Amino acid sequence: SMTEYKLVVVGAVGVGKSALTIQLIQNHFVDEYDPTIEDSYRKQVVIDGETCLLDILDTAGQEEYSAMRDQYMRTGEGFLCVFAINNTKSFEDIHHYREQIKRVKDSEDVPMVLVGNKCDLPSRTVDTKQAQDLARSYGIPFIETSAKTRQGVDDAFYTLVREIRKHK
Amino acid sequence: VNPTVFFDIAVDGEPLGRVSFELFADKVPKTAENFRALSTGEKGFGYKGSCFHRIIPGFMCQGGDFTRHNGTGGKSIYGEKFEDENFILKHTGPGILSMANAGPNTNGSQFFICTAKTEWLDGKHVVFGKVKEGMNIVEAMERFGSRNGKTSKKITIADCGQLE
Ligand SMILES: CCn1c(-c2cc(N3CCN(C)CC3)cnc2[C@H](C)OC)c2c3cc(ccc31)-c1csc(n1)C[C@H](NC(=O)[C@H]1C[C@@H]1C)C(=O)N1CCC[C@H](N1)C(=O)OCC(C)(C)C2
Ligand SMILES: Nc1nc2c(ncn2[C@@H]2O[C@H](COP(=O)(O)OP(=O)(O)NP(=O)(O)O)[C@@H](O)[C@H]2O)c(=O)[nH]1
Ligand SMILES: [Mg+2]
Repeated sequence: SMTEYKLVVVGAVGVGKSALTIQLIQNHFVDEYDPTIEDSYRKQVVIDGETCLLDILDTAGQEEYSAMRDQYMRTGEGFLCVFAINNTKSFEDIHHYREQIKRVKDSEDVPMVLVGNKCDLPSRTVDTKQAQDLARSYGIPFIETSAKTRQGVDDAFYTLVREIRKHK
Repeated sequence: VNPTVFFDIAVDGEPLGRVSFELFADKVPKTAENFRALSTGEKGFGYKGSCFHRIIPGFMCQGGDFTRHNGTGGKSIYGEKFEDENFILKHTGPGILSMANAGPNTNGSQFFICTAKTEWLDGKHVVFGKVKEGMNIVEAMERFGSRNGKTSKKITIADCGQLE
């Protein structure tokens, strides 16, 4: 069968983790806010000529339950680390997610992609260069996205699969 | 005298039974009044017809989105949202009735009924009532829930109002 990739979407509340995933899976944009408990999705795609099965875990951004992320970080193969380009605190929260992932997996080498979402909005507070420099210091790709316009949605998830492939 | 309201619960349209609640108007009058008025429907809108969209066994039954019926909506009698009145009362165990929210001062109409003690919600959700009669109905609602809250049948408030 085709190879399966366990992707995990993480980041602060409201950055657009679910909107991005639902855009990937269902090709439409959720305008209302449905806060996530935990959701899982499956989708087959072709990436670099090779067909594969995405297993996506869409996680809650609730800070209250930060202790309970360790188990899905153990299971996950790659992590989409999402912030919103109009929310500087969500950008600052990224360091804590990457540190938590590295600690849980006890490795400096975990497949990750930095995603700056909501690039359709005019209220930008995190500059592209700011995020690009952070991603470079981590050694991971950076992708700007909009769940509303679909800009970069496929690119973010596919780039993460390529990161897992380079690791495996 | 604290008011009492009732929900008549149905499961895929078939009757299940009645749950009644005491509303702590003596401690959280504004929050209790919102729930009371939405249970009578006296403002032209309210809980009748709405569903319990999120049921997680071991924790709680959540409902009250009568505006969008998908767990994202709801509104108070004071406007779309209103402030946290106080956090005097705690999530002490099964039967506690408390306001859902999306952060500070975002109470609308969504609410949850505890089926266990949920003390980490203390000081974040406004407790304003408790089940008086029919806790076994809430217990019976749990098996239609799931780990992430998705329900396997449609659990609805077939009728609701204030008891004398
Ligand atoms: C980590 C996984 N997780 C978990 C969780 C937590 C634990 N423990 C924590 C405590 N320790 C001591 C023991 C272990 C164990 N197992 C799980 C679940 C079963 O693992 C899948 C929860 C949760 C809540 C949210 C997101 C992820 C979450 C969440 C997402 S939005 C939210 N909360 C608050 C929610 N706002 C809304 O709906 C807004 C839309 C309306 C207006 C809200 O007002 N209410 C009412 C109060 C209850 C809350 N909903 C809710 O549903 O709580 C679920 C619960 C299971 C109680 C907690
Ligand atoms: N304009 C715009 N709005 C977006 C975008 N992505 C998400 N949103 C909006 O932002 C809000 C929160 O989105 P959501 O996907 O629920 O965020 P989340 O990260 O999954 N939140 P949670 O951690 O609670 O599960 C919603 O109103 C959604 O429509 C985007 O790219 N552009
Ligand atoms: Mg979400």
